[PDB]
Amino acid sequence: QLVESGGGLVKPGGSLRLSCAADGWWFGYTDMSWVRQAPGKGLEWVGSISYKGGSTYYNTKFIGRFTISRDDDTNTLYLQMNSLRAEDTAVYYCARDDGYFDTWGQGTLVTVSSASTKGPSVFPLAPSGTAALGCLVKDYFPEPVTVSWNSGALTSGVHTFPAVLQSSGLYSLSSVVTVPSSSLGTKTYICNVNHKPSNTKVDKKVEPKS
Amino acid sequence: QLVESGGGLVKPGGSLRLSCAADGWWFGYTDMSWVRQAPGKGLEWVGSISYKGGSTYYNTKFIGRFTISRDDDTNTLYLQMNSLRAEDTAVYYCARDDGYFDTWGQGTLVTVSSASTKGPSVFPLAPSSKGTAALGCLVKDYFPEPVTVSWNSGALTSGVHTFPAVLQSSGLYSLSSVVTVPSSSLGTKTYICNVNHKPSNTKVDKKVEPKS
Amino acid sequence: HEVVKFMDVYQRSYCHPIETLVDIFQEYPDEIEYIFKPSCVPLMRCGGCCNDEGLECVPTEESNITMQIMRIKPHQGQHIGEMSFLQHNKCECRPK
Amino acid sequence: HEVVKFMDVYQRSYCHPIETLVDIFQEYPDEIEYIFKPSCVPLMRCGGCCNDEGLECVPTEESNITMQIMRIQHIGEMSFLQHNKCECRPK
Amino acid sequence: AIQMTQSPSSLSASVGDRVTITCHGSYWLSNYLAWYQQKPGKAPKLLIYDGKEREHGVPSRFSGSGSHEDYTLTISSLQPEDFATYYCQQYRYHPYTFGQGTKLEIKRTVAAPSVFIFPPSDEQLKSGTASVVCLLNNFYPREAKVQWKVDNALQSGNSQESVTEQDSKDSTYSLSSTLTLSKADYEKHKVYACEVTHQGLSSPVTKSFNRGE
Amino acid sequence: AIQMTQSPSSLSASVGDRVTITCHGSYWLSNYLAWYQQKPGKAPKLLIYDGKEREHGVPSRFSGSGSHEDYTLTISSLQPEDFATYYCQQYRYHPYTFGQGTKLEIKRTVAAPSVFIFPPSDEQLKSGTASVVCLLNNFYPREAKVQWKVDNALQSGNSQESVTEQDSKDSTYSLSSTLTLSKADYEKHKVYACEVTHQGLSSPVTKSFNR
Repeated sequence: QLVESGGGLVKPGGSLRLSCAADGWWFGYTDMSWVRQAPGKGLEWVGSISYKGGSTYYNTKFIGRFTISRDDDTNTLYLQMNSLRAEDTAVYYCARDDGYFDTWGQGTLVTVSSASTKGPSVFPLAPSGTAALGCLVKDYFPEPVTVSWNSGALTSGVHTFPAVLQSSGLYSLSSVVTVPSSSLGTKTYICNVNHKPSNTKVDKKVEPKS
Repeated sequence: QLVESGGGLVKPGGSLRLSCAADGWWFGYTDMSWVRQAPGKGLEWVGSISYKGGSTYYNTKFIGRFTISRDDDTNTLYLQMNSLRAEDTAVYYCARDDGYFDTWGQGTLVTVSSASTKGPSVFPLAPSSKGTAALGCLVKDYFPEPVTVSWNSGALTSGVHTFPAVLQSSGLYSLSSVVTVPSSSLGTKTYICNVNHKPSNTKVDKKVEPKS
Repeated sequence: HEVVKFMDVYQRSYCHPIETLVDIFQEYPDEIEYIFKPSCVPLMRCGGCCNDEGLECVPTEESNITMQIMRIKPHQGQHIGEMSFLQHNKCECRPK
Repeated sequence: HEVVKFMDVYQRSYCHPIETLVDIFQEYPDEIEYIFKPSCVPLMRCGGCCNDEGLECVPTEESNITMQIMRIQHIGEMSFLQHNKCECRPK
Repeated sequence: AIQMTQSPSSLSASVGDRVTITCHGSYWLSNYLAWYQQKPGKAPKLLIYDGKEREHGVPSRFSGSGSHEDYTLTISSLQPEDFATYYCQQYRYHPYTFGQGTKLEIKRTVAAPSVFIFPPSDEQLKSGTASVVCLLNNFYPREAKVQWKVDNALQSGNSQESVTEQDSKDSTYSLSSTLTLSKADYEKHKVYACEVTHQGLSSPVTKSFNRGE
Repeated sequence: AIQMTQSPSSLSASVGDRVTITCHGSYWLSNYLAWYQQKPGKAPKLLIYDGKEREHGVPSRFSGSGSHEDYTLTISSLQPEDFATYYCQQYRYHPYTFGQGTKLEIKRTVAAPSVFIFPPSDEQLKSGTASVVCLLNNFYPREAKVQWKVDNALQSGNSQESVTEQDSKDSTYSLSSTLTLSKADYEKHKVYACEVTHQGLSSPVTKSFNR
C-alpha cells in the first residue's frame, strides 16, 4: 500500500510538494507514477520515475513545471508542483507504474485558491420502527472533511452527503444514519469529524434533546 | 440541392457506383465531398474532389479502394466503391465541400450482405369499434432496408408514426405505420398508406377501412 | 504478438498531413541573433509513401500557424515574440 | 489570426514518442533485391526539443512492431524498431 | 489525423434549459470547426461554421465559441424540436474528422399512452401467418412494459418491439409490439390481450379482442 | 500522444444485464491496455491488464478483449455493486493516456423516500445562524421535489440540495435539503415543513415541527 501527504491549500502561482510513503522494500524495485483527477472530471497520468532513478517522465501539460523525486532509503516518492492554477485543483494519486497501475494510494486533495483555511462547527441533527439522526459539518474550507460513526463500528445505514459550496464561499456537509427507534437512549451515537487542513478533529455525541 | 442514386444491395467483395446529381451550374465551382454513416453510428468523411478536378482526397479507411470522379457537364459527382464489407453498410451522403458542409443530399443506403432481395406484403391494421381512433399498415417480410411509408400521398402527416424496422428471426424486416384520426371521420373519409420498397420495385397504395 | 494487416499499413503510411517536428533554425537559417526555446516546433506537414516512385507527396493547400517562441540573446536580452511557420492543410500524390 | 501560447509550444515540442514515417529501405539496406509497398511505415519514435543543446532526445525503452509489408510480389511480415519511452539525456 | 472528442455522448434537459456540448481537437484548429444538427432519418444540417458563425435561418439560441483545441456548442433556451444529435467537425487538416456525436433528449411531464390492439388481417391469415399488433401512442418517459396474453396465458419470447424517436413538437415516444404466431396456433385460442404498465397509468391498461366477436 | 476514445460517456442497465464498454486507440496498442473500476470517493481499482488478464480477486463476469486499436470491457451479469465509473488506459507509448470515462448507473424498482426533518441545534442557534435539514433516505429514481414551508410561506431559493451517489447494495439515492436563515428570522416563525414529491409516493409526504 501507499500513503500520500502534502495535500491541502495553495495560492495561485504557489508551489506544493506531495510525498507518498510506501510500506515495503518493493518500492525500491518498481517504477512509480503519479495520476491526478480534477473534481468530477476523469483520470490523467501526471508523470513517472524509473527503477534506479535514471529517468523521469511527464504528461504534456506538466513538462515545464513539475519535478518527480524518489528516496529509495525512506521508500518515499515526491511530486514538486510549481506555477499552480485552478486547472491543478485535483486529487493526486501515488501509484505503482508497470504500464498498468496495480497499487494506488487513497490520494490527497490539492486545492488551488486565494481564500483562507477555516475549520468547521459540528452541530447534531437529533432524532425526534426506524429513526434518523446525523451531524451537520458547517462553514469549512477547503475540502475535504471525513465523517465516521462510532469510530467505524457503525457503517451500514450511513450516508455522508457531498459538500455544498455556500454563497459565503465556505462548505457545509451533512452525515446521517438510520437506526432502530428502540435503540435510542440504550445505545450511544458519536460522529467522528476530521478536517485535516484546519487540524479540527471532533467526536460529537448526538442525543435526543427533551 | 443534391440527389444520390446508385445505392442498394451488394455482395461482400463486390463493387458499386454512387452517382449524385446537383441542380445548378454552381457544382462546377465548388469542391464536393462524400460523407457516410452506418446505422446508429455517427458521421464519417469519405473523400472529396477539387474545383476543376485537379485533386481527389480520401479518409484513411478508403485510400486503397474508393475512387471519386466528377462530370462538370452533367453536374454529377461519382463514388466508385470496391472491396465492400459489412463495415461499409451505411447511408452515403453527397455534400458540398468548403471545409464545412453547407449543402447535403437526402443520402442513399448501400447494404452489404449475401441474402436475397425480397419485397413486402402490405396488410391493414383496421380501426375497431371505440373521440380518437387508430389505424395503420403492416409492411412485412422485406429485405434489405429501406421502406418509405406516406399516408394519403402526403396530404396526412400529423398524427402519423412509422416505426423503426425490426429484423425478424427469419432475417427479413417488418415495420408498422399507424395514424390516429377522428372516430367520426371513419367511413366518411378515405385513408391510404403509400408503401414503397425501391430495392424490390414493390409499390402498394393500400386503403385501410373498418371491416364487416 | 500482433500483426498490422497489409491494407492498414498501406493506408496509414499514405501521403497525408502529419504532426512533424521542424527545427526553427533549419527553417530560418538567416538567424545571427537568437537561440530559440523551444529549439523546434510541431507543424502539420505532408509525409508518407505514394504507391510508385513516379509520384511525390506534395501539399495542395498551404497556410501559416503563429506560435509564441522564446528568442534568447545567449549572454544579453531574451523575450517571447510570435513567429509564423508554413503548415500543409491538404496533400496529394502528384507526378514528379 | 490565432496565437499558440509559449508554454503550449514548449510542452508539445518536448522530447516524446511521436508517429514518424520511416522509409523501409533506409531501415534495412541489406534487402537490395526488393521494392516495398508501402515504401514507408508509421513508427512510434522519439522526437522533439530538449531545453538546451547539451541534451539529446533518446529512447529509454525500445521494442519491435510487426507489419504485413508487400515485397516485390508477396505479403510477408517485417519487424521494425519502435520507441515506447524517451528522455532528454546529456550527450 | 486530428482526433475530435465530443462530450457528452448524450444528455437530457428540460425546455428552457441552457445546454453545453464540448469538442476537443488533438492539434490547434483556429476555428476551422463546424457544429451539425441531425434529426432522426434526415441528413445533417449545418448550424455553426468557422467556430461561431451562425448559418442563415439558425435561431440565435444556438451559439459556438472556443479557440485553440477546446470548442463549445451552447443551446441557450432548449425547445422540443432541438431534440436531435449534434456533431462537431474539424476542417483545418485532412482528413476531415467529426466528433462521436451528442444525442440530445428533451425532459417533460409524465404522459400516459393511449393503447390500441389490432387483430391480424384476413389477407395475412390467408398467407398462413398471424401478426397481432399493440400500439402505445405518444407517452413519456420511454420506459413502458407491454405483456401479451392468449387465453390468460403469458406469452414469452414471440413478440418484437419498436420505439419511435422523440417527437419534435410534444417530445413523446410511441411504441408498437408485434406478437407473431402460426395461423394454426392463432385459430387455437380466443382472447388476445396486451397489458401496458407505465408511470402515467395508476394501474395497468389492457386492450383485448375475441377471435370471432 | 495516443488518444483514447471510451464509449459511451455513461449508460444504464438492470441487474443481470450483459454490458459492453468500447475503447479505441489512435495507434495499434497490442494489448498494452488496462480497464479500471473507480467507486465514488475512492482511488481506482485495476480490473483488466494486458487487455484480457484479470487481476486477482476480480470476479469472472468482468472480461477484456480486442486487439490493434479497438478494445472492449464486458460485465457479463451486472450487480448493484458494479455501479462505478470504468476507464481504459494505454501504456504502450508515453505519455500514458486514459479514456474519458464510462459512468455506469443501475436501473431498479421504484422506491419511496423515508423523510425526516431536523430543527437547528441550540449549539448553532447560539452561534447566530439557523440550519434546517430535510432528509430523503434511500429512494429511486433520482428525480424528487423537496418544497420548504415556514408558517405556510413557500420558500423558493434559500435552500441547497446534495445527493449521495447510487448505493452499492440497494442501488438507491439519498438526498439532504438545507434551509438556511438568520437566528432572528428563525425565531420569527413557528411551523417548519418540507413536503416531498416522488414517483414512489401516491401523494406528497410532509414532515413538520413547531419551534
